[PDB]
Amino acid sequence: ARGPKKHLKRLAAPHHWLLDKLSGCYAPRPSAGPHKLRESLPLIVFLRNRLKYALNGREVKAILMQRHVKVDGKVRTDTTYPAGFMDVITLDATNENFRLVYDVKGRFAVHRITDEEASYKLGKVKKVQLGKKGVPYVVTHDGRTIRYPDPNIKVNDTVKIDLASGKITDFIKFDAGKLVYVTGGRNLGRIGTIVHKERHDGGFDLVHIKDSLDNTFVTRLNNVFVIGEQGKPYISLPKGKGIKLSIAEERDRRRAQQGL
Amino acid sequence: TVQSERAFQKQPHIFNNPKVKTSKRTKRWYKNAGLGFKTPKTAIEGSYIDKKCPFTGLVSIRGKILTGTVVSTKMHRTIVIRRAYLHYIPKYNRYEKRHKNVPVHVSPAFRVQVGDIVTVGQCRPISKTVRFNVVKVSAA
Amino acid sequence: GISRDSRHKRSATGAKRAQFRKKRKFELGRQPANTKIGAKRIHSVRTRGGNKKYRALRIETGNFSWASEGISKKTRIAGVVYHPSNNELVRTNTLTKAAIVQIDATPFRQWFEAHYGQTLGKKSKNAERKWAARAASAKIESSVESQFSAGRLYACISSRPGQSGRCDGYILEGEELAFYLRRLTAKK
RNA sequence: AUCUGGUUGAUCCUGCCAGUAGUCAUAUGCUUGUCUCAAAGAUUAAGCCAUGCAUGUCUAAGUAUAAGCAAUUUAUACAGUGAAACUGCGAAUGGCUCAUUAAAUCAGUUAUCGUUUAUUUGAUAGUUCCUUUACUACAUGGUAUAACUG
RNA sequence: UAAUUCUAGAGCUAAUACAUGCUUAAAAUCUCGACCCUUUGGAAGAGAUGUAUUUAUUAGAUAAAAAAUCAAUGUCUUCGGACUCUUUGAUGAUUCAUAAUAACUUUUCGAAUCGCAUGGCCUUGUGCUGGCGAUGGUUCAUUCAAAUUUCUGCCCUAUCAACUUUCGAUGGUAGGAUAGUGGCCUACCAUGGUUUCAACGGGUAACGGGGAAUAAGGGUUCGAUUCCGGAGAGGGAGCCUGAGAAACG
RNA sequence: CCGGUCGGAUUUCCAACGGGGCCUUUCCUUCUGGCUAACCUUGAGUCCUUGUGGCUCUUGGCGAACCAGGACUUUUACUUUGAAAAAAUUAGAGUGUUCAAAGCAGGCGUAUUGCUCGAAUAUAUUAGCAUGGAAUAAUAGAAUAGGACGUUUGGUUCUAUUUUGUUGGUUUCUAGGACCAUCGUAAUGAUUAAUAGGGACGGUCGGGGGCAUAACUACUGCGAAAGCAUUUGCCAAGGACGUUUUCAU
RNA sequence: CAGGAUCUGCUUAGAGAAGGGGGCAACUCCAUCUCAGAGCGGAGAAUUUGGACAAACUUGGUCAUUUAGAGGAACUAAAAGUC
Repeated sequence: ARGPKKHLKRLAAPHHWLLDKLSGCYAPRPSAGPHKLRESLPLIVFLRNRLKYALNGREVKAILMQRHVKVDGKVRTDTTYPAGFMDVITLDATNENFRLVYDVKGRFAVHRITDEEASYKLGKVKKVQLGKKGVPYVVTHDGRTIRYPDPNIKVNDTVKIDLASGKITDFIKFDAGKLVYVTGGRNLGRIGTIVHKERHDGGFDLVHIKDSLDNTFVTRLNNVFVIGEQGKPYISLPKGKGIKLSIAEERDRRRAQQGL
Repeated sequence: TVQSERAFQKQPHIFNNPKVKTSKRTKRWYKNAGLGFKTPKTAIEGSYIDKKCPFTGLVSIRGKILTGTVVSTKMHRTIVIRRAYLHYIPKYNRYEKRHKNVPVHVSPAFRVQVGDIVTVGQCRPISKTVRFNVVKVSAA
Repeated sequence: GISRDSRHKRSATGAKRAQFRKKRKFELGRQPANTKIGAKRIHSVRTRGGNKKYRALRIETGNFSWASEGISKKTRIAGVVYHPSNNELVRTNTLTKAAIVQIDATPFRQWFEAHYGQTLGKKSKNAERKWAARAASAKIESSVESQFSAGRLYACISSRPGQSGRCDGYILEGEELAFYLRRLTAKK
């Protein structure tokens, strides 16, 4: 090519959006924004393929232009604005508040939360540096920079952000035995706790995570998102709570539950 | 000997004040390479100047790590390494031998004759055909 | 134009390569600017991105630097004596990096008397109050003051003039000067 | 996970030539009533091309004295709508073909401590009349051209 | 003017077009130094300090204890001066981030723009303050990208056995050029680099992969063609505008 | 076996099949720090028959889990398990498109402003990355000992972390790097000798070959092959046998 | 590397020198008839010096083809006379 690309074809669209392969020829292509391309979800896949409120594209623009939909206490009208992990989607004419978080089979789940949990947001720590005129800042996974932190924060920790003023309340370190979400790969959406973490110099470091039913697995370091101390998260988890169920176990658990 | 080239030779931005006097020879500068590698004795207290050395020059080491035997030392500050493997052919269920030569760079801290076996690490492009330089050595 | 591809050379084997695409704009060269001495002529070229470079077509002054004292003043330049790449730039007096020129020594000498009060070669009470302070740091190397009778120092250029536009540098000192002066008066 | 016809008067072999099924594999011959789904100028000539179309764009929010319209009216700077033109942005995406190209492309895999980046998202700017308020505007400096008339 | 999205002369008036150009807290610290009359002095006054550009030089600590010492001093003065005194980020790794000192520059940026609302305070002057948001702006991060690069992997052919190096082929040193590394190019020097584990040359009615037909198992033959990657716009070469093209509506 | 019963417990034992653990002359090779539980040290708190009982409080020895600096240590091939190999297509789970090829839908109530399940799973298929094992097949180590262990002793160096508040100007130790002789203990250190191969050694055999001077010829002789016939002597070569020689292709 | 058709803001003489006050009479006063002077500036077309990048052209020398005829020598038919 010569410049940037601007169309996304239909079969090349990311799989966990679940667009059906016969309705059109192209998919929505997500704008450049806070979250990466194949790790996010536009506002048109939310408002017509999950909540079933709108039936077209022409209906979604009619919703967005009435200035209903906010993200993180700020109004958006970009019809493919890229909402990603841990974002808060506050409609107003229904008094519903949502939070983007992962399913267990690997999907973005519809999650309703309260009116008080929708005042804050976690975020991990991607780098910490010394800026111009000697002040330091910190970069989160969604790209917020925040100057003047505590000195005890290091990288791969987790901050808590107040969405009103854009500030920090407290923070969680990163060591053995913590509650951890997994945000990328194969064991995607499972919740467990840290056994220990071995390190390879000049390579990709591996953590070992134990479930609650005590079965273990291994992922790279960067697909690991700290949530809280053991038995106590800071957010409202979905049903199943990140427990991997074998396919044998979930036929008959659907069978015996089938009593309607 | 160390001044044979037609322009003056120095680790740049390393200043000697003649007004002061201190019984050191010259303020040499030297770094630690990383990855559990050990800077040799003859680099910290040696007297050569080389632009492209891992312990003295301005190159980094990152990327791969290889290993192989040295088969030609006929250039000035480069050698050639031979590497040997096998290759599997599925229909016949068997292996066949192959090889590839790589050229690397040799700092004058090391003394490498033919027949030895070195380990080498990767740096940014040094010449037309060079992307590695030696970081350890073990004899024959 | 001048392109910087490696697709026109031969392999490490000697095998002659093949014509693969047409010539791409993002591998280009421009023309070498030779930098004469004279009145100020500086032209601006436009680069990748919206940036800017200043080509110097001829200039005459600079901004040179005394290391051991730590003072950098603005002077004039006179002519090049030595260039280690080819000696067809000394016979034309271009201006590259690593070129060895001569400057006029006047504002360094005029600074030196103001800082110390001592001559080179051969009255308020504030002044000798602090001239007495800078007493031990008075003397310098012999072989560098020994050209203050002529006002022609020896200095090398450390800025690329074809890129940055300017032409600055630093004074030769005795360790480096011992090398070049043995090179200067023997290779001719 | 299968085989049958053909060498000699008669028999056992080596051995090949017919046969037998499949093809999202192209043409061609004779026929042809129904529902659903649908490839289609690639091969030969990356040969040549009549006519029409396929790239333009405005919000309460950069510039309106249209000799525009609406007139309708609180409005003597202007205020409703709104051609033409300057300025801003885009035209580098998309669509089509397979001629070149045999360590090249390309695949799975690394590196940038070796570099440029419109846009988007988040931070970020008391110091700049000669001055620390002395002549010389900050209740705000200067020309030039477009559409239009002739 | 036979003519084409061809255009000449004369006359008007605008801008987020083009060209200029003011405003503002206090603090500290440096250099210069009127004087002063003195010991061991202290001083009026003056100027300098945003950010960006280019060069030079310093800070960017850290493995375990105690004296003798040369003086100086913070201090109770014990007028002996014994002492009753230190901070420092990140990486496997840096000349890293970031800070200071001297300067330097055909001196970069630091809102002479637009819609809505219309209020609070008064000595009532069109006095003073004051809401929501559009567009622009320098640098660091970020997102969509881009440019190069590491390891292993291709069909037939010896009726192709030696190939490359003037005219860069393989390496060293210094410059030029570029967004940037690099023989990418130019100077001086060295004599290297590939090969029977098939180099180099010849054929291809050869764009590469995901994949397709047949199938006991192993395999044989295809892939111009709905997805991702490259190349091209009658054949070669050259450049303009732009963040981005060696672009062909 | 046991059922014991208003198929699931198993009081409870047996056969195998795989897994730990210690001990046997015998596996991580260690070091410094924290550091956490744990044995213990001066010794009681704690509360249970009263305790240096442990639990745990205090000083103090430690192994003991975790971080961090290490500290050194032959190298592969193969195999086991993991992360990471886009979707579409292929094998395939669920699901009355009226069946089917397809599709990813759909199902239930009052149908009266409703709740509700889905959109799985497998397919290393070379090269790279993380990890378990030590069979098979390679590779290195002490023979002129410059061999290994020593808290045998003489050395030569190089760093100053510390304290003589502090600062700079000196050197005294001290730790802390390497290298330098000789003095001590370990059982000091060399795989067999292939009905593999070579080399000697002793008595023989043959129309074998070179220089000089038929019959015996099949029943069988010799030579790598083509081939090789009168006696005598020289020059070297060779098989087999014999052997308690030698080298380790 | 040069070149300067043409626009141009300027300083400043200065006589032309116009109308009010002052020998009121030109004139002289900032109370404006008609212009010759220069002083430093800026923007800039046609044309031209040396380069690198290079499409093409001419010329022979070599090959491959084609094509025109040209000269060839043979074998065979819902071909065939014979020694």
